[PDB]
Amino acid sequence: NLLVTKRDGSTERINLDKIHRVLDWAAEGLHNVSISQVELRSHIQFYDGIKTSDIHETIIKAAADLISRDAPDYQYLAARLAIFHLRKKAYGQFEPPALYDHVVKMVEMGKYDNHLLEDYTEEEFKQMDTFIDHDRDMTFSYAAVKQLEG
Amino acid sequence: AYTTFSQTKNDQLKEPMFFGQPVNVARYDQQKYDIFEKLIEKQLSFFWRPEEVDVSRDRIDYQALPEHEKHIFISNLKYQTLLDSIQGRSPNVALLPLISIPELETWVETWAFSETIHSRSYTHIIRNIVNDPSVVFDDIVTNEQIQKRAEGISSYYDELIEMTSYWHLLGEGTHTVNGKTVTVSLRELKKKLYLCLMSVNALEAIRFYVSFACSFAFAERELMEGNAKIIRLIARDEALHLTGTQHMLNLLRSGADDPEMAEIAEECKQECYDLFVQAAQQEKDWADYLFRDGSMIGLNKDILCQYVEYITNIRMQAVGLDLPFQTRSNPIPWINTWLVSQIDSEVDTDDLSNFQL
Amino acid sequence: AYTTFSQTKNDQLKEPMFFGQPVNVARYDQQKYDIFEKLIEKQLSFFWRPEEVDVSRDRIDYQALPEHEKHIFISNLKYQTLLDSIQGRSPNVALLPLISIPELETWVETWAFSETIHSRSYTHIIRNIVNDPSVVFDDIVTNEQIQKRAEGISSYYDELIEMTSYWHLLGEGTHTVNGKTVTVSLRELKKKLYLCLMSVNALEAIRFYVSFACSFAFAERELMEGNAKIIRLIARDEALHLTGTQHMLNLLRSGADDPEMAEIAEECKQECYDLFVQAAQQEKDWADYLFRDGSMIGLNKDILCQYVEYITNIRMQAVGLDLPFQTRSNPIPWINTWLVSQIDSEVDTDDLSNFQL
Ligand SMILES: Nc1ncnc2c1ncn2[C@H]1C[C@H](O)[C@@H](COP(=O)(O)OP(=O)(O)OP(=O)(O)O)O1
Ligand SMILES: Nc1ncnc2c1ncn2[C@H]1C[C@H](O)[C@@H](COP(=O)(O)OP(=O)(O)OP(=O)(O)O)O1
Ligand SMILES: [Mg+2]
Repeated sequence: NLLVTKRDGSTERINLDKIHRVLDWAAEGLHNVSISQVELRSHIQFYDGIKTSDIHETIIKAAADLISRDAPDYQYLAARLAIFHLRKKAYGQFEPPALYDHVVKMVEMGKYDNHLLEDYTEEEFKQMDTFIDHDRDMTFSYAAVKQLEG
Repeated sequence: AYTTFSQTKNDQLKEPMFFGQPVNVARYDQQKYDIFEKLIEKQLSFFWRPEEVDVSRDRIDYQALPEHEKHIFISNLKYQTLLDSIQGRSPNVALLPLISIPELETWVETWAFSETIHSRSYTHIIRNIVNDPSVVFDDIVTNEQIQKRAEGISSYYDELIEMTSYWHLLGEGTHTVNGKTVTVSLRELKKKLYLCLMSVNALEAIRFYVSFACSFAFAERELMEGNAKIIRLIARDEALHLTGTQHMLNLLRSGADDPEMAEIAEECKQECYDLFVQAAQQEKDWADYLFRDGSMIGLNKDILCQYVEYITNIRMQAVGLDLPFQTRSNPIPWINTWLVSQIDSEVDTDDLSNFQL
Repeated sequence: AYTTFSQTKNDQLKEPMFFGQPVNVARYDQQKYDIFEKLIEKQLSFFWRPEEVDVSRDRIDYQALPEHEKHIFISNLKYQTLLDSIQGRSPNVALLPLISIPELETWVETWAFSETIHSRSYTHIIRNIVNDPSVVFDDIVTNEQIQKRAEGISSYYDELIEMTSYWHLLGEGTHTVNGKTVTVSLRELKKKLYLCLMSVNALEAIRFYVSFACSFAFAERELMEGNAKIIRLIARDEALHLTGTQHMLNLLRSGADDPEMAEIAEECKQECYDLFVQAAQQEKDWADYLFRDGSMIGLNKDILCQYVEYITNIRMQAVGLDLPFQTRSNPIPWINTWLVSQIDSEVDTDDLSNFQL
């Protein structure tokens, strides 16, 4: 009967199936990992109004510390969980925006260099968006992803 | 005819495990198969009482559980009470009249006794988490999801006890009992024993360990920890129990004890395989019932069903049966923690001088 | 037909001790007769192991004994091994299919289990005083002076086990089994149960206590004290055991549990009297064999036979049987210690003046 606080501020009833779905996705294709281990090692302390973004960061830490010689594939489970969390932090969703739409907003915010818009045209930016393979974020290890966001 | 003290002086070391001369003198200075003497010594060393465990804090944890998790916990407790209720009396009733070596006789009696401690501890746990224990106990016999497997498990025991009575009352041969013809085959009795032990092995090595997953999954959340200490003690005995049945089954299957038995064990291989597969399917269905109203952190239908397939392959391999499920890594690795216990500053310039930069 | 888990949901508090519905669920939150629940709790608290007792000094004392005292000790030990060999398996085999309330079922298995500890302690003592235990054990079955008394006790068990199998396989009624007619009477089965419990009561409360006198007579002379330490623990259990059979017998005899049984108990009253009297004569006969080659300080044929008659009157009176021997004071009172745990210088001249010499 308790409520979790979603990323957009709204709330809904706590559903552990949401957590099972995320972990089953992150453990897909991996060998010798355990959804149950990640949930139990999280020691996640629920309370009414718990932020859903803090919940996810907990299971990333838990899966990251399970990296061992006997279970080396946790380096990919924790990485896939970390990429997922990092997509939401920057975009609010999973799919990244277009390369042009992003550079426009970022140069406008002063976070990117001004020359990106001057030296490349929108037709050129869309052509490089076809080069991008956003599925290559699924080939990182957890140590790589933490150095990326860090 | 069974006798509590057989008059014949038999060399107990040459008797078989079953169907030989009834044990007369109970001596423990020598053994034919010393595996059972070790099981006795180890079970006697594990002696524990339920009251010596603090379970008072568990009531707080139980009442704070979600409504469907009270059900998950209390259903696994009703099922546990039923299995170890059967296991309290059955090895004594079903095996003692057949045993013919003293070490196996005494082990079965120690095995059975240790099961009554489990039954007493379930009364201990129940009396400390629920308000009216009668609510839990009265549901055990009528429960639909339980009584299906309850009557199936007890049947292997009941049938072995019945054939044993005919074999003792009438002996081997074709008999007539009130008109109807009754055939008493020792080979058919040896077949009902082997099937029973197989059913008991699946009962204690698969059915209970699926239950262990439920009890210990709550403990990984630091909930029901008084229960977890008792279930941990039970799990330590349960490892001794299934080891006993494994050695019995393998000694019968390998024909070391009875040349006839090695052949009979092969005639049952398909029936025994179906026996284990049915047990594994029954527990997966039981898992489907536990999580019908929701799951919990670390355990759902998938996780528990994966452990059913995982532990079944392990148990069936130990008794020489074909693996019915795909190879799989342990889906709940956390359960294993519950089932097993300056500068040497001296310089030598001459040695350094032997150098060319 | 016996079932290890009866399908009927029955109020166990209203079932009789025996011959009711076979126990299904094993619960201990309630009892019909709480005497058996207390006996379980008390037996579990007395749990001891033989190896935790120092018996190393006993080999030296034994080898230093006179030859006829070696005979007394080792004969009383062989007889002890024989009796508790029967007692290890018999309560489990003969009573478990008949019991219909859970507290009595668990007590019988606990009772039996504690007897296997006795059987193991006899092996412990034997293996630590003699050089080849095989010589001691093999003589238990072959010695004609010993095995004679074995068949008297085992018969009451064997006959109850046989009638029980017929009552389960055929049910009550007149049957024909391979031509010959076989009548199964529940009243005759209740009669074989009551007679059996009477035989066990005389075994554990008279026969063994005669043996206790021998073990403790060596201890009063500070000899075989490691044996005496174990026998004292065994006697502490034996006091619980005979209390169980007394309570069963008295509940059956008064008809509080089963009115039909009050009738049957009266039809056996003469058989029970002769049963107890015979046991005393057999133990007096056994005493003649112990001292066939001589006596020792504090114990001879006369002394031990007086204790047989002394202890028999007490036991028979406890179950409503007539006293067969003359009244006598305890001939060995030392055994009871083993079978239980400035002058006030002030003067008043005025008071003295108020005087008349
Ligand atoms: N109802 C819920 N109760 C508990 N945990 C939840 C719930 N829904 C999602 N989670 C968990 C699963 C994820 O591992 C973690 C992050 O979820 P995520 O889907 O990124 O948050 P969200 O659903 O609030 O944002 P978005 O709108 O982007 O989906 O939160
Ligand atoms: N092809 C895929 N790529 C990435 N993630 C996937 C894919 N298929 C399934 N998933 C997983 C990732 C998420 O954990 C889950 C869906 O994420 P999300 O939109 O957050 O749903 P949710 O369970 O949080 O519901 P909601 O967001 O509506 O509350 O499914
Ligand atoms: Mg979401």
